[PDB]
Amino acid sequence: TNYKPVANHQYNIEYERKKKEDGKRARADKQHVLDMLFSAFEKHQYYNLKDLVDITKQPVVYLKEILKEIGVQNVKGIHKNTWELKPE
Amino acid sequence: TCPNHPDAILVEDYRAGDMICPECGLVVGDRVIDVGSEWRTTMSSSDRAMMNAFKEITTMADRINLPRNIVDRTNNLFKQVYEQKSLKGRANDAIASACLYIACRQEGVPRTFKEICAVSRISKKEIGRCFKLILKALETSVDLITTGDFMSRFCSNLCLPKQVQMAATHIARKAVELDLVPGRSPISVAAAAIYMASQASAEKRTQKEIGDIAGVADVTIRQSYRLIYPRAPDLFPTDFKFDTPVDKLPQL
Amino acid sequence: GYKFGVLAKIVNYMKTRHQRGDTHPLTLDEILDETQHLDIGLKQKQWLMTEALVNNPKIEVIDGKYAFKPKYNVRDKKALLRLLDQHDQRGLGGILLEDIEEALPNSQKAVKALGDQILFVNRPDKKKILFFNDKSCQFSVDEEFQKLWRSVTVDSMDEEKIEEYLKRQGI
DNA sequence: AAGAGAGTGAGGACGAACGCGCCCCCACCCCCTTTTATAGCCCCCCTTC
DNA sequence: GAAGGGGGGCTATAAAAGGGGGTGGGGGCGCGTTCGTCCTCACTCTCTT
Ligand SMILES: [Zn+2]
Repeated sequence: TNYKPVANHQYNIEYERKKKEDGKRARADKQHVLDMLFSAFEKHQYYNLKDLVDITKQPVVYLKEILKEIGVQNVKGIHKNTWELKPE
Repeated sequence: TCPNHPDAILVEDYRAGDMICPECGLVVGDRVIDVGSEWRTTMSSSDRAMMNAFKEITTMADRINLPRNIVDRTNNLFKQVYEQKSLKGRANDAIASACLYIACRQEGVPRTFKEICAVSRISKKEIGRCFKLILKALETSVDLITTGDFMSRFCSNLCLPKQVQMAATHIARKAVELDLVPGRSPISVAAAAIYMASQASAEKRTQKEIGDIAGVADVTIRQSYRLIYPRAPDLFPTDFKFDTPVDKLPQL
Repeated sequence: GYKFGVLAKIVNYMKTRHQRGDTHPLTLDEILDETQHLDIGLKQKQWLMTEALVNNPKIEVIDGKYAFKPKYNVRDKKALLRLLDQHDQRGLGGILLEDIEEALPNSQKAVKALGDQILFVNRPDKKKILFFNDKSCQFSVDEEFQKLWRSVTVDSMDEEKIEEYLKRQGI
């Protein structure tokens, strides 16, 4: 009864169904994305790119372009170089 | 190369490991033949990726108790496909699982795509996608599976006697020969044939039981069984002992 | 949110306004209406008036109002040549090609028009640095001579040996 | 003819170097969607008893 | 509640579009050990006294 034939594993279809339902992240307008980024900047001084993506919920490439337009990354000697939301 | 005999086939000698003129006796080469060896008497990404893929292949094989020869054949297929690099985009696990499927087919002991999927994290859909790509890349082919290619594994996994397996093999082959199930998958026919033979013997297996081992939904078994049920007396082997008479086989 | 999510839209909205070609200055209150920030805090109005709208290098105070600073940004071919000349004359340094493209729309026409007058230095990240082409003293030789110049290794010799050759040949 | 300081042998704590990772960013590909005929397989839901 | 049937979905097949997301291959630097340099001290001579 072990390794019985199966078209797809239950864990795989459930994950696939969840991704399909959630769908891919869309490209929001720059103004709305900028407003969300600046609003969240008050909560903390610095954000990680991966963590910032979850908050903004925008494509990584699109988010990076917006962040590059204003934001910059500072080299930190404690963990690694991370993005700083302050343009200056 | 006897100086007296240009173009002479020197005879290898194992006494000292030298080649002697076939008709002079002159020893050309003192002890150059190396008799003992001849006659039986910091890892690269490509290498590391192959290493992990080989580990996955062996891990998959042990799950379904495959012999090492199939694993070796699978490893050779992966090297060809991996080095050819037509499937670089595809995940190595999918390539390995498809290679394992091909290796089983090439050795005459096919495992159904569901059987290979059950031992791999890759879905059956993706294995089929990589299966077709591998054949194109390697310019190879696999002989079409038959109903009898699964009778031994299925019947053995169902704890069915040898006579039931023999009858099941005969029924499935005869049904295909009579074209009673045109277009049906061989696995579906094999499961239905097993069900008919099983129901006609002391060891009776339900539709659900055969589906689980065969990987075929009981509905699919029901459809194929319904097609062959009318010709039940003809499909059964002539020298078969019916615990349950053919006329009293389940109807559904 | 508060004190940070309101000032940005003022700058962003102002940048878009200039692209329409409206060089006319705008008041603090006037910009707030179009930025949907009419409810901005009272102490933010003075903070923007006193610090944000004067310290920023893109805000020009005109007749008491505020207007964009296209003069500082390069928007003409002649300005591009002049800016590089000042950098070389004052030794300020080069400018990345990206900083000019944003400031100068269709910068390719100006960059190609000046031709060799601009020295392009490609960074490892493909970023190009522009430097003024000082045409005062120029000198070049064939690649054969340059390759031969490299073939004459000099870092592999000590001071004593290097100076010895002078008296060896009689110079 | 006798004091502090020192040579020598000798033991003990600390900084730069060496690894030795764990995390990250940039190509590359795949996937998403839409249409259509085809047939088998399979799953969810409804219905009969 | 068990079982059969109806309706609906998945799959391959081509082809194009544009772009998000996953993944593999390199690059980057922080933190647990290791050895030589630095520093401290017990037992005898020496310049100054
Ligand atoms: Zn001879």
